[PDB]
Amino acid sequence: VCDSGNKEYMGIEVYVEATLDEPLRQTTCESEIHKYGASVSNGGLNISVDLLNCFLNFHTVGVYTNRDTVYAKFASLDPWTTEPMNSMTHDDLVKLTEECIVDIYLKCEVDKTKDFMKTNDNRLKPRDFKTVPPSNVGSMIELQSDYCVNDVTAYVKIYDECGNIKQHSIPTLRDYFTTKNGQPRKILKKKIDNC
Repeated sequence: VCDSGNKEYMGIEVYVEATLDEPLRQTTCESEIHKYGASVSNGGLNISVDLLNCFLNFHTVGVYTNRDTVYAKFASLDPWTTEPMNSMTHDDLVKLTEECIVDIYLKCEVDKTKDFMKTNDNRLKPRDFKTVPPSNVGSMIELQSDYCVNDVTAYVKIYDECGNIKQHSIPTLRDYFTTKNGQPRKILKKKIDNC
């Protein structure tokens, strides 16, 4: 399956962390996946991600809320057993590395008629996060925020699914965006479930 070499098999993880201007209120949770994109509605925020000239599909959408912050993860899963499969031709991979845009849009949908949520979880500690390497490429993330968001952070990693079979894998593409100033490059490590 891995060279082969007719096609490349890539995976993607997009992480979004958004802190609102007040504690989160009680909401329902909806998520959807469509062609080259996905979105999640939870905690007063709709987070949408669409991939432009990346030729990759998401397979799962996870979301976690803690106090004033929504954490989302959009990711691919096993590339050979999951549909739709994330294989691309070599020209598509060239197009990706030259033109891929991870377009992220936050839209506030806070309903102040609902009570604040009571978080049963501990405050998050440096132990709940992992550091990530710095941005690899040229501003892959294009992120639009909204008025209820005090800070937002996004991270994308696009990687070779054959990286543990091949001796020389396609180099991972990564980008990191934040409105935070003076904070480490960190992402929630706690794995988070679907709605």
